[PDB]
Amino acid sequence: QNITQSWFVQGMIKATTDAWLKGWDERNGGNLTLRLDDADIAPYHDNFHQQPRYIPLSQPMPLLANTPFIVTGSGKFFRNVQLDPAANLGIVKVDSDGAGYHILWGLTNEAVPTSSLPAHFLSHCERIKATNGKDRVIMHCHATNLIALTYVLENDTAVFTRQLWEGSTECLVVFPDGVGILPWMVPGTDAIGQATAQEMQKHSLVLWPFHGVFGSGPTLDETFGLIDTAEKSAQVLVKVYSMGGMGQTISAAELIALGKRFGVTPLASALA
Amino acid sequence: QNITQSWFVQGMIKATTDAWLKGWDERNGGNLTLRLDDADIAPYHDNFHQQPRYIPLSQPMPLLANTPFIVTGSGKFFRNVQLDPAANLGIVKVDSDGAGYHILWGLTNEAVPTSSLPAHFLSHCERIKATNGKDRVIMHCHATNLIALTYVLENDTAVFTRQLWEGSTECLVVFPDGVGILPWMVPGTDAIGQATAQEMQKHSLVLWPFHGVFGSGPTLDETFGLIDTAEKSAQVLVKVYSMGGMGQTISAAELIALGKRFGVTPLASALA
Amino acid sequence: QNITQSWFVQGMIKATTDAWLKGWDERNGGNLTLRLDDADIAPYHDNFHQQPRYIPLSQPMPLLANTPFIVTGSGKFFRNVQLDPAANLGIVKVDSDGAGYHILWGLTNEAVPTSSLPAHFLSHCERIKATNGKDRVIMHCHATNLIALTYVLENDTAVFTRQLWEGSTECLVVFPDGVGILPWMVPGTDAIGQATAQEMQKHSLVLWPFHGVFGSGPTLDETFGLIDTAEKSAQVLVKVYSMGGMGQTISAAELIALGKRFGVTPLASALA
Amino acid sequence: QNITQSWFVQGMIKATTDAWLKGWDERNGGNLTLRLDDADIAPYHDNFHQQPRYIPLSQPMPLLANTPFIVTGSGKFFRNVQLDPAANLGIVKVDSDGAGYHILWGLTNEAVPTSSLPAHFLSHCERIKATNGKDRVIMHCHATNLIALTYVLENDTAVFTRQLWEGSTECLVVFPDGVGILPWMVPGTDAIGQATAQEMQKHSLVLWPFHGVFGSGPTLDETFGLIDTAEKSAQVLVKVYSMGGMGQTISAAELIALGKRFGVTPLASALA
Ligand SMILES: [Zn+2]
Ligand SMILES: [Zn+2]
Ligand SMILES: [Zn+2]
Ligand SMILES: [Zn+2]
Ligand SMILES: [Zn+2]
Ligand SMILES: [Zn+2]
Ligand SMILES: [Zn+2]
Ligand SMILES: [Zn+2]
Repeated sequence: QNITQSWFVQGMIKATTDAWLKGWDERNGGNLTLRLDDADIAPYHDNFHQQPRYIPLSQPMPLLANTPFIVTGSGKFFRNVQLDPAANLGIVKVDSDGAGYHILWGLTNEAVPTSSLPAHFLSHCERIKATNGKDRVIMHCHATNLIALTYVLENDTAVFTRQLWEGSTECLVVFPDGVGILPWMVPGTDAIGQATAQEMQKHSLVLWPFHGVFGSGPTLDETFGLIDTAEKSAQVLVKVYSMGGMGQTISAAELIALGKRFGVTPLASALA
Repeated sequence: QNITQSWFVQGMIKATTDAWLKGWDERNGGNLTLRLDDADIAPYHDNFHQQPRYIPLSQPMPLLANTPFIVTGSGKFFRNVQLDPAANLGIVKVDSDGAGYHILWGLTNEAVPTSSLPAHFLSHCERIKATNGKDRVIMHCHATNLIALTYVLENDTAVFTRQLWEGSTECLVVFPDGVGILPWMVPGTDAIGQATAQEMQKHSLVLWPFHGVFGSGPTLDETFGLIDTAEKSAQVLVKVYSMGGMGQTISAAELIALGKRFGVTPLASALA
Repeated sequence: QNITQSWFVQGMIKATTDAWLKGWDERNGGNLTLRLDDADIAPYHDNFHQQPRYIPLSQPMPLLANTPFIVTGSGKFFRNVQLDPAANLGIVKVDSDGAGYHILWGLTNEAVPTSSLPAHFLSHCERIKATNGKDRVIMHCHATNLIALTYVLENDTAVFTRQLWEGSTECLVVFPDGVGILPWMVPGTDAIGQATAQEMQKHSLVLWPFHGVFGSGPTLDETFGLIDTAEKSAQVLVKVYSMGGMGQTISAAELIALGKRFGVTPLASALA
Repeated sequence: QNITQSWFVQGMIKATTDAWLKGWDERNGGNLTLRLDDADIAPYHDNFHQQPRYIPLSQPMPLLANTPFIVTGSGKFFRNVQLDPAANLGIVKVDSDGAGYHILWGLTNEAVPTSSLPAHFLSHCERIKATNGKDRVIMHCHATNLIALTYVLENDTAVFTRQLWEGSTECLVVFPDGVGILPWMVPGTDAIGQATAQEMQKHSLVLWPFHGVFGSGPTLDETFGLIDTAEKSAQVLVKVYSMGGMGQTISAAELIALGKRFGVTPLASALA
């Protein structure tokens, strides 16, 4: 089969298309990268008909040496990935010393990876370390209700985590480490990539106020489902707040009992 | 034809897919079980290529002895059922004494039924008794507006039923027995399964505050439609409450007249 | 071709499916009937493989003598029409004296037309008279925002029409005769069918508080678009009201100028 | 291949269908025109089986002499474009002196272009001048949240632009020239077409209070994405306002830093 029918190209199409249908990825909003093994891509080598283009990295990462990824392109729309995966996605392989990468497949007509790729790489590095190599996905999208909440809730990790845990029972179990929140920062900068990667050490979800969310996970579905869980809770919260707020909710005691039953250690600071 | 094209596998795909598109089943949220007859499955026996795996039940149910079911898997996403029904669904058959069940088809790669299966079984038992064997479906989903309402309405069966009946004219006719509401409880426990099954004696719909809904019915479509009716009313209610509340509504007298016309006996406690 | 591929069966599938996707037709909510000519159906006669079943009408309508219709079935779900049009739709032909009708095609497994068919017929009669035979469609659905508005706006034709005209500029041009509003009434009764048909003399749209909408038009698309226009305005209004109400809006003067430009005569009572 | 499979007919189908699914184009609401080159259409000439019909223009535009466009039809529904592109779209070519145009393909059964075509032409002219011929698309739709905001925000370009920039971080970067707002005007008039074209000199987005939006861009996707970006911000804003308003937001300083980083010159009047 053609690489377009591969599990990982189909996976990238599914995730980007689902996020598009959720209303989280207007225009080129959002970006998605997936760490692969050589063994995933090697069978499809005869599908690679052009010369690998080289792009240097300003900050090398030796931890990622020789590692292939499939990634969304700069200025590309999640809506279009299903229509032309080769135009909108690329497979890249970081070189031997992590000083740059080669584009191996896709990103046709001189397209390049998302301008956020260096920031994705830094977060991949921190998640590899934090999860002993199990995490493989970084997903950014403009999740609508989470965005709306950033204007009305204290932009504070403990406050925000507690509300999201209250907003759907599964949340504490899905993200016991809570949701990290940064100050508003200029997107595309080194600073925002650094700050995100730091919080990725402590959380699988990071919020960018007035902008969107960053998630990490071992697979596309687990990462998408993580974001979707947080966004569903946020959707419930927006309804409840719009109705004048909570008359009742999940208590700290109930949340602790929940953690205990499911063998997770919830972020203590959100349990007042 | 392959069992994937059977009415019941297609039915499970339709229900889980529709619920996914409704936004009720983020991640692995939700679960669905359907009681079958041997005669439904027997024609497809040559599609069963592996050895039935046995799983014991902590609480036996002799009422279900020898009974086959098709069920959603643990940790499986409703979104994916249409893509790979064999990975995400299983057909199980409870053994001769109801002390356990065999997995006959599906749940590939060592998957197991939803961890809520024992609780589904207990509710199936109570609905069989309550409806003289006509009910065959238990459906749990994270119906968004119903969830939101649990934070703002008294979590009380009579209050909640009356509002839902007011929220769409058909509601009293579709669920004259009203909607049972439990206290918040730790999901997955024996306690929540027991309490749900008790309320299933009196209602075809049970709410879990800050979590979701459980419904029972004779067919997938009737059960889905039951939940969808309640959820549509809840959606209307959320809009009305967000606009500052009801200026006018369906009265108790109008609700009683409605019951009389359609030959149903509405839950008296919701008719003040 | 099979009658399933006919313009009118495809049209019924499109309309019911679109309304389902809009969230207007949970369960069996909604019903749709389309007046045909003999010439539409005659080519497909060899597709009619069973004996026409006769159903008498309590109130005859001689105006409809010998007239064929395609109709949605009782207890049938709009969601399922696309999956099995023959199970969920029927073609009926009223007999020579309008005292009853024969089912000619569809409504398989002893299904019957919507229990609202007599009420549809009465409204068809009044619309034929009001439009000199141009109207051919009666559509009922549970349009969500229109429903929500019935709890918060005076249930009064002039008030409701003015708000809907304000809620989207096209509204006055699409429904210059405004939207008739009934008191809440027990659905399925002779009384509600009579009252609806009376208002159908003056308006192409009729609201049933706490229930839904009835629309009439010359084609499926014009009738659907009429309802969709009103429902879109209602959706805008719900947002605006939820934000605390109008700071500015379309004035009576602007509405009159609009009417004049498009050569329509707007309901004077809504123009204060 | 048939012209229906051409990039531009497929593009028109995608854009109108996506806008339909967004809920922005009830009934015949909305219209879309795309400026082509002769070279785009010339290969498909054997698909043009009828005689070009001539329609004069009241206001000639010599700037558009000999220029082909593909356009949506008058009274046509965006929903139907995918079902029958030839019925719902047309290819037109303005004549040698810009005094009228010929219909070359489509608009079957005596259909004509959107009655807004002259106004589209005037805006095309101004955008050609403003962008040195790079803009090729004018898109009008009834974007729901933007509409709702026009009732609650000062209908003032600087106020509205600032809120939309605050409502999603990308907005300042996507539309640094802000969003022009007209007074309410009677649609279809010369006056509204003139006023829109004037604002098109200064902005790529123009709002019509209580009605919808007009956008311009070099391609269908960039123009659609421009509107979708503004509409997504508006959706966030509606949620935030419905929750009681902003507790925090993007500051003028942060917005200026954003502009600087991305090399754009933001509308100074929105930066208090
Ligand atoms: Zn972003
Ligand atoms: Zn942190
Ligand atoms: Zn659950
Ligand atoms: Zn009870
Ligand atoms: Zn109804
Ligand atoms: Zn009237
Ligand atoms: Zn318009
Ligand atoms: Zn301006």
